[PDB]
Amino acid sequence: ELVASAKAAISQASDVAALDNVRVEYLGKKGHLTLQMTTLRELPPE
Repeated sequence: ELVASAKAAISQASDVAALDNVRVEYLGKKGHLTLQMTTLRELPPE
């Protein structure tokens, strides 16, 4: 969940990539994984 649901919408979007628009999914997905890494300000510090 989420950890793999975001990667499921990432690799599937990079499957039907006609031209070299792999860089465009590189933008939104690595932006999602750079933004959903901001949730590391919670959780136990252990």
